[PDB]
Amino acid sequence: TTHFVIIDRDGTVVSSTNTLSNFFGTGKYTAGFFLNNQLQNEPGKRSRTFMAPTVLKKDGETIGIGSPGGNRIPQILTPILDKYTHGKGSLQDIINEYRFTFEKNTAYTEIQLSSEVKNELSRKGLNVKKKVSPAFFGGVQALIKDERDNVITGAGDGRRNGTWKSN
Amino acid sequence: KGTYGVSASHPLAVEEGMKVLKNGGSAVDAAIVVSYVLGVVELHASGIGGGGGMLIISKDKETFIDYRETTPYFTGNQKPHIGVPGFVAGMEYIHDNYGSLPMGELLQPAINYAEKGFKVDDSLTMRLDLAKPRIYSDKLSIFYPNGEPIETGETLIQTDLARTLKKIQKEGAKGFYEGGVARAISKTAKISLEDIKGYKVEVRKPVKGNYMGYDVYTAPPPFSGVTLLQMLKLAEKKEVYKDVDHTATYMSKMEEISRIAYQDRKKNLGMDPNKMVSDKYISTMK
Ligand SMILES: N[C@@H](CCC(=O)O)C(=O)N[C@@H](CCC(=O)O)C(=O)O
Repeated sequence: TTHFVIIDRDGTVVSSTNTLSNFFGTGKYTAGFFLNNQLQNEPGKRSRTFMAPTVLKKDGETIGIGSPGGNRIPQILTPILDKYTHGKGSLQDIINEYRFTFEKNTAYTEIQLSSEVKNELSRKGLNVKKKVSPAFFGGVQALIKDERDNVITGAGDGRRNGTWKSN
Repeated sequence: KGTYGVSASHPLAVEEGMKVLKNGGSAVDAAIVVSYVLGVVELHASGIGGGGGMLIISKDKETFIDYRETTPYFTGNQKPHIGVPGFVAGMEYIHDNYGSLPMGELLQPAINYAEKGFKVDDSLTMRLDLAKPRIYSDKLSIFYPNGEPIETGETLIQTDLARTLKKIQKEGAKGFYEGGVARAISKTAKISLEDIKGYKVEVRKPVKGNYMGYDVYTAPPPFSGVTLLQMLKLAEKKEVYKDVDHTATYMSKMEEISRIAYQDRKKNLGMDPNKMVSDKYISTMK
C-alpha cells in the first residue's frame, strides 16, 4: 500500500492510496507485474479496506493526507491529526513522532517504553509489545497549502523512505 | 507560478510529479504519473496488478474514484484469492473525466524507469528479503540475482513490465483488460476473460464532515473514511490532547477511541455515511 498527495497551481488537491493488499500481493507474477491478493471481507464486489485518503479544509489552509498500514490506518492518522490541529508543531515533526497501535488488549509500540508507563497500561488490561518492523506503523504522506502566500509544506514518512517537495 | 507540491513514498515519484507540475500540469495529470511511477519503482506496495482509490478536491468540485479490485466469478474452492485489477481502468477513467495532458505522455516516465532501470533503495531490498520465504521462485530472478535480494544501489530493469506499460500506452485500457496481457492474467489468476473485460470503476461521493473547524473530505464505504473521521471527532470532543504529555493516559484514551470506532464500523457490516459522522451521531457514541 502506498499513499500520496498532490496540490497544483489552482489549489486542487489529490489524495490517493493504491495497493496490492499484501506486499507483492499473492506474489504471483505475470507480464511484468505482481497480482493483488484479495482479503475476504459474491462475484463483482469490492472488499472492505481500512484505507482512508483524506482532505482537510479551512479558510487559509488545505491539507491532504493518508497512509498505508492495513487495519492500523485510522490509529496511525488519528494521533497525528490530533497533535497537529492542537498546534503541537510542524506536520513533518509530528510524522516523526514514535507510534503505537492496539490489537485487542495488546498495545504495539515503535519505541520501547518505561516501567512507569508499562505498569499504568498493564493496570487497564493492556500488554505493551514493541515491534521491529518500522513499516508496521505506516507511511504517512501529506501536503499543506496555506494562504501565506502561498506556501506548500508537507511530510514524508522516513519509515518507508518517503519524501515531499514544493516549488 | 503558482504554488505546487508532491508528497509520495519514493523520491523518483516525487521527482516525476514535480516535473509535470513545473511545466504547468494539473494535480490529476501529476497523480497519474506518480501512480504509474510508484508501480514500477515501489513495486512491492502497489502497481497495475492491484487497485486503490482517489480523492479529488478542487475549488468547487469533490470526487472520489474507486478502482479497487473486484471478486471474480468462481465455482469451486478456493481459488487463489485474486481480484480483477482496477488500477489501469482507474487511471484511464480519471484521465478521461479529469485529465488534460494526453495519456501516452503520462505513462512515459514509468515506462522509462521500467525500460532503462532505476536504482534500488533500502526498503525494496528489505521487502524482497522478507518476502523471499513466501514468493521466491526462478520466475522472480530479476528481483533476486544470484538467489539473493537485489542490493541497495543496483539497477533494476523490468523489460516485461515496460512491454506491458507500452501496450497500455499505445492502446489504452484495452491493452491490459483484453488481448495478451488479459490472457496472461487469466492463466495466472484463473479468472475468465470476460471477468477481466467487465471491470468497472465506481464513482462515489466523499464522506463530508468537519473536525476542528476543518471541512474534512474522506473515503466512503467500502473504504474507512467514516471510522477515521469518527476517531478524529471523538478525540477532539474528549480532548485527549490534554493528556499528550502523559503517555499512558494518551495511549489509554486512544485505545478507547479506537474500539468505539472499530466496533461501530463492524456492526455496520454485521445508506448514508454523512449521517454516521455528524456531531449528533458522534454525540450518541460509546
Ligand atoms: N498485517 C497485514 C494485514 C492486516 C490488515 O489490516 O489487513 C498488513 O498490515 N497489510 C498491509 C501490507 C502493506 C502495507 O503497506 O501496509 C496492507 O496495507 O494491506
